[PDB]
Amino acid sequence: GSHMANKAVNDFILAMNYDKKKLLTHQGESIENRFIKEGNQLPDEFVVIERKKRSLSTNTSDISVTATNDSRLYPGALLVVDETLLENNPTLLAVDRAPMTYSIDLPGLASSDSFLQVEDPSNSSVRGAVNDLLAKWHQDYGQVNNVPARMQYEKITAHSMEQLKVKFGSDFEKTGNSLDIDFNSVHSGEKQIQIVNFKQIYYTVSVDAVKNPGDVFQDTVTVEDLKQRGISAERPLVYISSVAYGRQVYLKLETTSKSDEVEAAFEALIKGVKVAPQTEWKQILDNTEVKAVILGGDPSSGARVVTGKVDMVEDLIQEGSRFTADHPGLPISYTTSFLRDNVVATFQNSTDYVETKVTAYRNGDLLLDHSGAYVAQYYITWDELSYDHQGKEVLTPKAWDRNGQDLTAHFTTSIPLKGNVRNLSVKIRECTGLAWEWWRTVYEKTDLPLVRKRTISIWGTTLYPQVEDKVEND
Repeated sequence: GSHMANKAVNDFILAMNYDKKKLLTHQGESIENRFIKEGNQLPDEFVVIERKKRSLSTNTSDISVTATNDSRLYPGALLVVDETLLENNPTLLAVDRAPMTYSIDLPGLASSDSFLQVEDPSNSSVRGAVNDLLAKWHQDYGQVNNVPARMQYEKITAHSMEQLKVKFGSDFEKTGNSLDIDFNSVHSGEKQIQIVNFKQIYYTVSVDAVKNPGDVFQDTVTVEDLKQRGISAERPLVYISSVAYGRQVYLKLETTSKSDEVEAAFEALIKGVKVAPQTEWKQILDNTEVKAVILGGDPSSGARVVTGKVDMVEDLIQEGSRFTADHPGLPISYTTSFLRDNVVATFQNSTDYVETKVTAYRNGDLLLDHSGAYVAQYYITWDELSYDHQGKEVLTPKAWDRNGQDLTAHFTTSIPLKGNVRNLSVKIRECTGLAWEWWRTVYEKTDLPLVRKRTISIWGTTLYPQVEDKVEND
């Protein structure tokens, strides 16, 4: 080989000066500052909506991969540092490449056989070498022993698609396509959506550090071949220094409860909490549907998109949990170091998103039973809560349109009361039929708690009226 060509290439790369942080900075969406407080009425409940500005920013050397069959993502590959790397759509610098040895971490292997030497690094060559050793490890230790996988849990509330790609990588968009996340329904304040990512790592494959940038090419590669491909200081080289292989699950939790503890119940499901027969957690969990994308779940190297109830969550967690080398698994994350100095490439990703949090107030009924031997009058008032879009509480006075009207037994009515009713007050008086005290208050309460039904029953006589206030808050 022509030593002088490999000498020039090597100096060409060591001479590259560039700002690492600017090349790896990815900014998503800028949005004008926001704040809304919107009450919305629904058939059985009144919902208070909040919408604010937040931003998610992550410094990440770990690149997650959705891609089932990408040939560019093998350990030791050379990727170009440009805008397509930021989107996990890397330009592959495919030239004549020097041999490389990898180190693989699997249980109960001699560390000499933890090394795999490849003549010509390519996705075809490394998987071919890794599979050769997985087959031997499987018979001596895989089928023979019980090896757990390394599990990892990341969760986040779904608010925007750009916000999800900051959390889960720019490639998340494809996986998001399948999960049929609908943010319109989240912004409408009606639904709450969590996204869960599950990794089960079977093994990692890594390369030693590179002592000279020229060490990765054969002597045939020339500086002009690199310049021919647009390689320069503005557009420099990086190499994949480790790849995690295994199985992973992207999972959507979609529900219509607006409860405080939707997050707590969702957390409880992920932790494996044996949730209790009539919590509110179980009420919302039995109104939650689950969509899941599964990568590398079975001997078939492919992607499964499934729909089901939350009972499906325990079973998806568990099938990949144990690693025999029956299945090689697929690349689930990888790391890149600069060729020039082996510094790890760390991406600074950020975006603005509209955060929508939500409150619910259930609607109530007020039942009135008048079976008394007297004319009775009801005085029922309340306030209905609304928000000026500045954002403060506004109370508007309301009254029952039958207030002050003489009522006789047997009277029965039901007054529906929306979830925005505040300060319910109720006064019942009855005619005694004699001067000096003609009306006699039978019942008077202020600021009654908004409750699902309330039954106020009056009976008895003009001189001896009785009252019953019955409540059943569920």
